[PDB]
Amino acid sequence: GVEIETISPGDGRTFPKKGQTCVVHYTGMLQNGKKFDSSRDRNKPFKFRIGKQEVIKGFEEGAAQMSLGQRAKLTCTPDVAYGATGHPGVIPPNATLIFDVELLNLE
Amino acid sequence: NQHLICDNLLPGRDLLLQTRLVNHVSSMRPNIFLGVSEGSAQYKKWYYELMVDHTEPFVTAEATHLRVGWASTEGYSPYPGGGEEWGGNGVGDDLFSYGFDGLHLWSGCIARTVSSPNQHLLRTDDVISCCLDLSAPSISFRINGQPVQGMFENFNIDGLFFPVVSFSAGIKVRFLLGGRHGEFKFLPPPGYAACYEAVLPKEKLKVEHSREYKQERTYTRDLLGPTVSLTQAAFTPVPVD
Amino acid sequence: QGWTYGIQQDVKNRRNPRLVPYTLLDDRTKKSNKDSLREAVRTLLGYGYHLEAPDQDHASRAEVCSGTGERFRIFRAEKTYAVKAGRWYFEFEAVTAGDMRVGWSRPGDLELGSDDRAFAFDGFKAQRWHQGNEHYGRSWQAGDVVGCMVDMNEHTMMFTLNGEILLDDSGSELAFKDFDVGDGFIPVCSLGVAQVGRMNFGKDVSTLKYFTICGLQEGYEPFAVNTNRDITMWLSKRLPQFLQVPSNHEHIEVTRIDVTQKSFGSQNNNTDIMFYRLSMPIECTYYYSVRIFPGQEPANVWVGWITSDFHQYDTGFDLDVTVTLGDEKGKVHESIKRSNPGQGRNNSNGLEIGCVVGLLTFIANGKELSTYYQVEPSTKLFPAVFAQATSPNVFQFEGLFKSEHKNPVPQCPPRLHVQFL
Repeated sequence: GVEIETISPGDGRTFPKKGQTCVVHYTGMLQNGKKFDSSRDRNKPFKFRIGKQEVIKGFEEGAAQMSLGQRAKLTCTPDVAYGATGHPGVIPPNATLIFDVELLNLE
Repeated sequence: NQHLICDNLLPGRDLLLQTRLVNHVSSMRPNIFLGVSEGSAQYKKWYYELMVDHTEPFVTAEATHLRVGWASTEGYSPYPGGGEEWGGNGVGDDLFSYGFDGLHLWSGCIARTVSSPNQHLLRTDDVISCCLDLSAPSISFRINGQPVQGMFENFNIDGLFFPVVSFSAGIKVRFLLGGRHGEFKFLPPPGYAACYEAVLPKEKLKVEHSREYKQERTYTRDLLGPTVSLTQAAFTPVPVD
Repeated sequence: QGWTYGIQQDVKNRRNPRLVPYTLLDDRTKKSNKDSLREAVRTLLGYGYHLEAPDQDHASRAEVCSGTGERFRIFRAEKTYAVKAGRWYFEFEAVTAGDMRVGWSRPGDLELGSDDRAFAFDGFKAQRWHQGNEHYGRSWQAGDVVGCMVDMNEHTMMFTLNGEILLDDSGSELAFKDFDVGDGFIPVCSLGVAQVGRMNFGKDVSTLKYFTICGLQEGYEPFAVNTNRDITMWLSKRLPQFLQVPSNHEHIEVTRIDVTQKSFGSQNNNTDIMFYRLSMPIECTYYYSVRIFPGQEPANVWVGWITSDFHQYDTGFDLDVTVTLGDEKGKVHESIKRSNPGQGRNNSNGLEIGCVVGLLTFIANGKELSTYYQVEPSTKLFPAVFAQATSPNVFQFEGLFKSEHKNPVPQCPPRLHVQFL
């Protein structure tokens, strides 16, 4: 599952509720240190409410397993990620994903 | 046919090339060389601490660099660019190496969890003490004097290595070696030495930037000559017998 | 003993600087004893002690002197910045003197004047350097513009040393002359170790020390008078890497033919260490050889399944990473991945077989040499075995092993494709 790992946690208890834009500023990663995604290079913090199934539930479950201002190393898996299908052209089949997640605000 | 063969040509992805721009970093060391030749060994146990002030991305990417875990220069060299392991011209680059940056050791982009409670990066006002272990390599360090267990075996110390510290831009740190300049908040533990015994004469020790080829010259392009180290002969001091 | 040098415990304190010998110290630790020593040996001269020193031409014994060729950094400028026409002039100062040579190279470890791709000369010896030795000009020292220049049209390579036009034994201006322009000449600055230089291409006429004397009125241009940019320079490098298909070795060739087969080998005495790195990672129990002739140790080989990172090509053989998990105790754990073949081998017995699935057995000639490591997180390898021989047919190079390099399945016969080199 989402084997969350903290980096620089803040209050540690401001967990996200339903209909709360997790203002995530992550830097998506793969195994081997091969980058596949980034929000810091964009300067566009990722935003998603809970439950609506925009992102893979790695982000949803990790965010739910996460507080405000919590820099964390998320670890998604192929079951929750694109899996044996893979986002084509970028992601191959059967991939384990990593995210330098850092939730900031909830609106 | 264009859209068909577009969406046929894209999903191969062994054709699809990859590029990854990386920050330019810089290694550093004090003027002390190890030079610990067995037979007339002066010390086998050193100790120094690295105090810090700022490690944040001020106008930059958060992918910074600040490491201290000693690398194998029999496998590493101080060049400003190169290496198939995503670059990062600093400490812990070569596979025959590690590097301590608060939570982990990255032996050639192979994550190795170092055992310590409250794993956190080299954040503001977090000291990083150094310790030496050679004969059975379990090279201790400590971050604010807490047990950084799970130390590294089979780091190639066949002979010696070098004292190192790496730092990206947006960094503000201080050595702690001795005298006024080492205000040892955590002293050398039993069987260690505050690493200023080899304050050799003729010069006050200082940084070296890991034998740089050319600093930011301004007058004219100074072709600074080839120097390997303090001695062109070898890496060793002279106990006369 | 460990007089204050017991590294672990230090039962007693007051370690001194004297532990490092009187080389580290000076005579200040020695004024007390050396005067009595000198009194003693003074009266030993009062005995009649006759003892001349050994390291003196009279008692001719000094035979420990020789040079040191290493890291001869050949500073250059860019091939894009090369010149083919018009007069050109760049100053080269000198901080030191020694095995340091400057002039104009050509696009072509072998230093200036070793071959037909440069023109230079030395201050250490005052002699031209183009494919041999030839006296010219005069030596120099620290604080000396060499004042390198060329006229590319009628081939007048001159060197204006602080305005002092340097001349050959005949007393003529031109050092080098009647040289084909070809593919242009670039400024160049050889420096052996402990030899320093500082060059001013054309970045500022004020920084050009002695240019109005001999560069301005002679029509001789700075090398970067028009460059509104930081001109580039670079060096012959230290680590060896892979860029080039040589095909111009002392004698080594490359071909392919069917089990696969190639053609190889030199006859020059290959005492030194060679290199190899295959270009194409080919892919269509998994017995595929990498043969080389000098087998049953004409010279002892050192087969090792080994990754990219080296820094040497030398006889320092058998000088090559282990996870160790703590649990807030220091006692290690999880030590299964570690050190992330023998020196026996080949072509009297025949081969160096690759095998694949994870599962590798890289031994010579199918005899169990106790292959230890099956560590493979990821390794894009090409077969780079380097060793010596007595030079008999010095080298060679031969689903199958062409199965763990690309996406298709293991399959034995590799098919015809246009790149295989």
